[PDB]
Amino acid sequence: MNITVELTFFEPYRLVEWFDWDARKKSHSAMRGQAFAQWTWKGKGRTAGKSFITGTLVRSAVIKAVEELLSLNNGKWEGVPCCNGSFQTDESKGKKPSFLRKRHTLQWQANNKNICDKEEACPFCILLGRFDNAGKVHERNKDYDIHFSNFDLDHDLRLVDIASGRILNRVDFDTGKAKDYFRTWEADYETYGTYTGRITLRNEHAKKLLLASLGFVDKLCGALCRIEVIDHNDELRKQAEVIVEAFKQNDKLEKIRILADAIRTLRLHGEGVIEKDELPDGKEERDKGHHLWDIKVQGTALRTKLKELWQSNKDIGWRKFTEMLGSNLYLIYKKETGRFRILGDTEYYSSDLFIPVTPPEGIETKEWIIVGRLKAATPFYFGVQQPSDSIPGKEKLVINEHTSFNILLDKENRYRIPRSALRGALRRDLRTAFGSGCNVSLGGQILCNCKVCIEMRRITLKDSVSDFSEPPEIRYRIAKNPGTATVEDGSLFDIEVGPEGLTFPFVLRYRGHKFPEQLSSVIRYWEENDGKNGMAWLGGLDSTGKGRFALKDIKIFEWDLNQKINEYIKERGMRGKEKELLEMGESSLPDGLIPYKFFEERECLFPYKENLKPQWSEVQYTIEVGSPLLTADTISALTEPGNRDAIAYKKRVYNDGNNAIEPEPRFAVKSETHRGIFRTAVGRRTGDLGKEDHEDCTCDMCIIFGNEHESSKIRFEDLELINGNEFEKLEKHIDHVAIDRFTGGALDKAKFDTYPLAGSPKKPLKLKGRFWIKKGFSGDHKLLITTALSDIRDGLYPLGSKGGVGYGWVAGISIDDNVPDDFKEMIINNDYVHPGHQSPKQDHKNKNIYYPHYFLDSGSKVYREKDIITHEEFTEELLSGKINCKLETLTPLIIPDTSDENGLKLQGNKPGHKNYKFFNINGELMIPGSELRGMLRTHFEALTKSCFAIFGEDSTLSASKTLGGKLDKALHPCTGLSDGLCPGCHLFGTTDYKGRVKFGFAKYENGPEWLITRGNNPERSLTLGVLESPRPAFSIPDDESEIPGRKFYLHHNGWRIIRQKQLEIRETVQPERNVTTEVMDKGNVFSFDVRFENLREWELGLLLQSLDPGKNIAHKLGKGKPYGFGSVKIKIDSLHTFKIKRVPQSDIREYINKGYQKLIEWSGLPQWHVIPHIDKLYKLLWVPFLSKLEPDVRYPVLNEESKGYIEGSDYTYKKLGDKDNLPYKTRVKGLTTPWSPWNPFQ
Amino acid sequence: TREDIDRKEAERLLDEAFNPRTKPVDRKKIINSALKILIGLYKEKKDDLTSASFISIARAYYLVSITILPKGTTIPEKKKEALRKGIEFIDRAINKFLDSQRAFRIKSVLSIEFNRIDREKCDNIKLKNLLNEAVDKGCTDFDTYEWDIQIAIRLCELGVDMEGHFDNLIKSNKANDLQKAKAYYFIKKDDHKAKEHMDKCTASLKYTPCSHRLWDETVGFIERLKGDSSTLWRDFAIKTYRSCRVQEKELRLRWYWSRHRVLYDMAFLAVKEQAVNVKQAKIKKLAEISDSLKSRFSLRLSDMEKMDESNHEFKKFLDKCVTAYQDGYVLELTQVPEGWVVVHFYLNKLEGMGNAIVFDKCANSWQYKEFQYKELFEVFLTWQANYNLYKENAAEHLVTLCKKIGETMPFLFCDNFIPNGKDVLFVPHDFLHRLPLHGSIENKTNGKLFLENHSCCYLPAWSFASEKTSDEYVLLKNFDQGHFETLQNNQIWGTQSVKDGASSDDLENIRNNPRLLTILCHGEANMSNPFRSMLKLANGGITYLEILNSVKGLKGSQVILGACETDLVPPLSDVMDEHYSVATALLLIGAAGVVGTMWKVRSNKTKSLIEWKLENIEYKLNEWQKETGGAAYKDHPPTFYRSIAFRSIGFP
RNA sequence: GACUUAAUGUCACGGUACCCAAUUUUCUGCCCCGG
Ligand SMILES: [Mg+2]
Ligand SMILES: [Zn+2]
Ligand SMILES: [Zn+2]
Ligand SMILES: [Zn+2]
Ligand SMILES: [Zn+2]
Repeated sequence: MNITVELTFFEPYRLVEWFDWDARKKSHSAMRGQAFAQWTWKGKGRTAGKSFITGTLVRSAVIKAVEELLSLNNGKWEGVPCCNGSFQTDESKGKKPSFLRKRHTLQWQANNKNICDKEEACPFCILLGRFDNAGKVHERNKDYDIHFSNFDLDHDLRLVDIASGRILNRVDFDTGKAKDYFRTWEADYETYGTYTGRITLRNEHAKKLLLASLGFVDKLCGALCRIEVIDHNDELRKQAEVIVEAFKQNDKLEKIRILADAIRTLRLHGEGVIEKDELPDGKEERDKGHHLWDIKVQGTALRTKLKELWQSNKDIGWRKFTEMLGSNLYLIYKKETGRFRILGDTEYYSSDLFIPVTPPEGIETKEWIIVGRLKAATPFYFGVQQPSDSIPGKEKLVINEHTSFNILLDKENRYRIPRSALRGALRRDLRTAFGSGCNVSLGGQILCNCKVCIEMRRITLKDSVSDFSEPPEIRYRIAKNPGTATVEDGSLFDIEVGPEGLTFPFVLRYRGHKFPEQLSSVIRYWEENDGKNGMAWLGGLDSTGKGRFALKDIKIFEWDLNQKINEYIKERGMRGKEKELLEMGESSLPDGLIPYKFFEERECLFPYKENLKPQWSEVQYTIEVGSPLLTADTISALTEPGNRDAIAYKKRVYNDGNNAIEPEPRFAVKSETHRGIFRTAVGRRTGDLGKEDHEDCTCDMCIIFGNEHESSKIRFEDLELINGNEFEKLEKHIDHVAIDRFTGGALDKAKFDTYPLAGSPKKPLKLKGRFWIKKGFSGDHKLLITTALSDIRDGLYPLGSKGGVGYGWVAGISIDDNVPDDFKEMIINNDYVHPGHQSPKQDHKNKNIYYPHYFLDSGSKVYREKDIITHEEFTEELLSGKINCKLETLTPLIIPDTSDENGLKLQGNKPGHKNYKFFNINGELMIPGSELRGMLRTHFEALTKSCFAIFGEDSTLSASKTLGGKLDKALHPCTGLSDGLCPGCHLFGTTDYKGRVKFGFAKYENGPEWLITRGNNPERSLTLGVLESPRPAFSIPDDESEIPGRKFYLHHNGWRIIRQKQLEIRETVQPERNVTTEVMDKGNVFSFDVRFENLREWELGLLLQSLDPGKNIAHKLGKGKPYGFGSVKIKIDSLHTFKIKRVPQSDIREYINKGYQKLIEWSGLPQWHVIPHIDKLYKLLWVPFLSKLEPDVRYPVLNEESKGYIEGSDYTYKKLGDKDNLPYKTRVKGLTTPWSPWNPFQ
Repeated sequence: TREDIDRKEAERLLDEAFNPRTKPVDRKKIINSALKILIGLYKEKKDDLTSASFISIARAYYLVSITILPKGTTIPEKKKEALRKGIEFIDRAINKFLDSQRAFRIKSVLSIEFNRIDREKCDNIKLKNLLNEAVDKGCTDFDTYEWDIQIAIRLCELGVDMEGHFDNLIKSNKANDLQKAKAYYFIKKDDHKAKEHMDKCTASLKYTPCSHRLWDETVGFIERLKGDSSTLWRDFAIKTYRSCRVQEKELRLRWYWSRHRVLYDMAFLAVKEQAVNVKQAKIKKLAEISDSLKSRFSLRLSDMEKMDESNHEFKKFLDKCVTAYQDGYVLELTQVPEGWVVVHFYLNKLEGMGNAIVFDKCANSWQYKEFQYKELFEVFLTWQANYNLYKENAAEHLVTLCKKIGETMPFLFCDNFIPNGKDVLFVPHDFLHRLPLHGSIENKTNGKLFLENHSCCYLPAWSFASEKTSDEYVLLKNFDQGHFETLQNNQIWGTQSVKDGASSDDLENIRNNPRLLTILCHGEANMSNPFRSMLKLANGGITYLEILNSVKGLKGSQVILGACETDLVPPLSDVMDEHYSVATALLLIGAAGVVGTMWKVRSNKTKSLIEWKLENIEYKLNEWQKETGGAAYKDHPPTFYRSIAFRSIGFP
């Protein structure tokens, strides 16, 4: 009679478009999915339809189950013997079956007393339908002694509701790249997992065997099985198009990509970021607001347009709204912007033999089930194609590859380890364990008898899914341009990653006679234990250390299928009850299940020790960053409410103990930054980084780090910060600003703040990271990686951003003990004197009064060299090395730590008064490398007649044209590389070219420390006189005067007057106008390193000359230069040159001489005053009192009724500002003449 | 405009890539740059791109598909993909306006290449219609463009009358000798001039390596000639087989091309159809065709690229073959010792028959018998599937396979084909290498084993027979501890014997040509590269290649392998077994013979072989198997399983 | 019911969306005379 059968799924099952047997051959997707659930289109629209599983597929599964059941019992079921059945049809006798069996048929000894026929037949021959009236051509259901109806989905239904299209893969084992791909529909088993069909059975003799086989069918349609006998998207796309058009009218279409990334990242911040206006607003110095959130879209800011868009789309949810708005923005950006790929990936799908397999009599067949947890040891990635490309039934000449990549989730947004990926990883690791496996052929009429395929035929896995379902973190990656060491345009690409520590249910079922030593080896290789890392590499981006999973909580239970087959069938093998199998104890186990006490240990497994364990070698090491490390997260700075321009990269970590993402994100250097530092480090020493292309490339960089044809043999994991608790303030606010070359003041729009990790030489950041070396590294490539690792230790490659101003400088590395023993075994003064100036030298008793600043009126000739020095290699004829410089303060030095505007804590008693501490990191005093670099660069740009790199061109006068038109064309900042680079921009870099000098932070070494001043509320402090904005109107009084040149400040002890005026600065001047700061003293010594690479012989010499120009020439650094503060002398403690040798004084002097000749070459023991502009420069930087000379240098007062004015001097600006007293031209001439007297004006 | 300047630079790059002097590795980079210019220029212009630029991209995509060599047996989907991309790129030039002449030349030439590698996506009907459309559009200009010769002659194979264009086609000096021969055969239907030009084609084929495009079309022409039932195919297939045999001589390296096997199948079938002393010399020729096929094994391009004196010769050969691919588009058989009989097996795929070419040295007689291997192959696949699962317990499936070898090959037990007392050298072919032909049982009641009458030896090919030592016995063991512990302590083992944990260097260290070398290690097989199948010795093991280059002290040495052949060679998913065992490498490095099991056998029997071999090394292997349970396949199939495994690979 | 199976034969758990890419380059938290 009719048996009603419920067919339920416990993992996503495969769906295929239904085509009749004739029409199915025309489609390769449908011939691929003949074993899947079938989808008919039930309409004219090709959108809604009906899912069903053919009864031929259920019958095929049931007949397979009957074969296995009768093979377990040597050919009988409940005592009635069965013959071998029939599984071969003669073509001449009749038509072949619609499906031809390629697999081995399980056969036994046919112990049936009589040959089966129409009159009498064994239960097997009844279940096969061998001897009923029904044949290959269906007539009616009464002819079927055993009948299988079509199993209809039990739940019109749209295809997109039930199935999601997914691209699957066939990764080549040897290269690690996918040979081809193929698409599939994964139907949702949680909502559409039950299929109902009727199995009619007229012959009662086969009832017990049929019901047992129903209970034995383990898989159907690609999924685990239990057989029981019973539109806002379009509106958001239009609005994203509106936003993209609005950005285009702003010429900010390139910002649409980061806007898409930021809006997608907003799903991690909840809807409150867009309703409570928590998006950053930018600095108050810029009236335009935030560079991204304040872009006008249809006349309203993007931050409020986003609020309106969210209010319109509140129904679909915050995560869906942000996800699909960012996705629409990314897709529109990809459409408008259109690395170049000539051919796409290949979408590839897919001898009549009967192979009787007769298992030995009395062989014990068991089913071992491994239940465990797959823990994400690293952030994981399971690549899924774009949802707009993956719509089932609408799946998508010019190869426009996608740049943003999504992670694979299910409908509930939970991370899933797909059975396909886990199976591919298991096949790869079993092939490693066996040492020999096939490349999976796809249309073989013969089963592959490779040991990997033999065991993989008995292995059944499950689709893992995590209970955790919070949005993935987007990992943005860039490609660095090797030549300019900058970001390649359009090279920004991102993937969505799942958190590390995320845990997945692992189910492995092995159905065989003995548990293989290789599968046990693979399970042990994946397992994590005390002193071992889990080595299950699942998914994509293994090279950037994504998807290294660990097997944990592993329990192996075996079913005894020979004596407990009825208990197996009763429990359905616990095919949806493996999570309960993991939680339950031994006492609660089903009757057939016993714990497997024979799982061998790692040291007992030959495949593990010789094939799997040595396959990847861990090189764990700790990076010591005695520097403020800033690996910026550019998107996070757009989404966090801190109003911060550059913040350190941090990542979300899942905690399995708390079953949540840890509230405090872990700061880390990304594994991609970790990987790319090594890749350039290897590529720069091998010269492979300068190769134009890497296609069919066997270079050392392509062998180690892979390319688009071969996967990398090295896999880099994140460099986690393991010191964060040691810092009372990890994040350190550091303010940087660009100083106008002419005005000597900060550009208002050029101010920016970084937020690095507060690493310092005394208290460095420990960054623990690791990489994995594949087995088979050559000795020379292993030598390259250690050389790259030693290059990082030596400081050749600062981590993160702003390495040129001292960020991310690696103080050292510490190799962990577990690193392989082979790996760890291979790892002065400037005699020159300036003559000074005539006026102060001849002034005994210091009667003349000099202007605090003068301008360097150098010529228009700027040598812009077009042959830009590449960064892609260490040129042999060029010089690379490190300069250990000592910074001595000749006058008190002020480097304000502007992060704390109330560092001295005196705004409570003096509101509005700006008080700063000296710049410090973790309490130790430092000069930021940006301050040292910008003061070398201004000197080097003056010495080499470079362009005005920082210039307020848009600033107007009061007049016909702004300062940009008023400045000479050759003196403008070097823009691009098509025109040449000036020596300053060639050495220190532009925004299109990374500079070849890096300046470290200057750590305080010794000296008298602070300038102690009695009567100041902090004794270390000194209330400064007001620092008013420089006035270009004085330097250019008329419309005919040009820009006088680079403003330098005189070296004088005018701070002594400020210190003596301390009691009256506070009482007289307004507290808001002036500041008080912690003041360093004279004679304080700072040590800083200048790291240069690819420097010319003369450029290192000119840099060494710029650092230490002479006995009586020094630099002005920090706040209060017009007041005499900041006179600092640099002397070279040591100079080192790599390819690491300590450069002797003779070779140093040769460099300086070589730079001296290059300067006279552009002009038309070296003597620097012979060149007129250097003589004027070195007079401006000439230091008296270093000699019975204390020149009095200060600014004239405004009127007679002004403080700090001596009666009868007539020095006031009323006298000096009048064209009647002195002509404008001589005022400019006196402004451009260093050390020219100004009270007795010359 | 700026488009013409960029297209002209792309054209001059394509002309450089079309230059036969261009290296194939440099050609691919050149087409990359030309397509970088052309696609990017197409990105901006979109549909408004001029037709000359769309011809340029189609030309570039035709050259792209030329640089995509088949990495395996199947034709790559990237190659199809590149021709498909060129066809829809040239369709934009067909649909929007000499230019149409140049557009149809590249459209039709792309379609000819697409048709021959993908008959479904571009069938003969569609190709014929568009080939004619090029002809009526002026694409019959054979004097200056070599592509119109391919357009017209492809139409000749399609049955389209080209009598009018025949005279200018022959006059054109750009036409190939094969193309001239195809024109004579298809247009004029005269066989004398088609013979004269094909002979000049095959005479030139002795120098063009088998990767050349001309090899595929020549064999495809004879396939057409065979399918046309013409008499030209018999003489042609033999003549181009001789060119292949000549070209094969230039490590046993052979380039894999799909039509190679059908060439030998056709040449074998041609000589078989021509088979007093003339008839016998034809059967002799059958064994030389069969021996030439088994002399080398084709290596897939992926395995050739995934491969050190041999490194130089491999790079020379791989580069030469890859270059010639893209250039087209821009011991005596009777020297057997007295008293022996050599059975050369050949499995024809063109016909369903296997052929056994026997040579009686006493009678100096060549005779051959055909057998059906399809039913036998299924019985072997049943054994191989059952053995790979149950090993020894599949001894029942070995008996039926051995009973199938005696039933499908009754001539093994016929006295006329193979005499009674004659030692038999088996030179099997394809899956017959995995067949225990010594263990075959004749189709009769109480059928005796083959080895009970004849001492059987085996050879991968006749070309592995050698002419030829010390008295030292060397044991190189890298096996598990449980096995051969007693055999270790044998005193006869010499001082070169590394009796535990032997390494690759230990095998290379042998220098005195020991009388017996006994390597007891595990075997592992590279499923695609015979060269990378290794003996699991210490320090990484030693591969087939490493034996070829690094083992020199085994001249005339008798080798006993503890590794089963099933470990050494991959299982068979097809009738072909072109995988040489590591024993074949031992034969090439001078070893007189290699004894090993054909399948996994318990180490006690392997040890029992060695101890029996330690005394009277000149013992015949079949005499051991008769007295050690080989004759008992009815009583104990497991004991028949263990003794039948042992076979001798070599020849005195 | 039909949509929607074919029956003596479905290895599709026969196929890791894989592979390559350093969020970075540049920028002194500087400072005097006219509304
Ligand atoms: Mg029937
Ligand atoms: Zn039966
Ligand atoms: Zn396989
Ligand atoms: Zn490379
Ligand atoms: Zn410049």
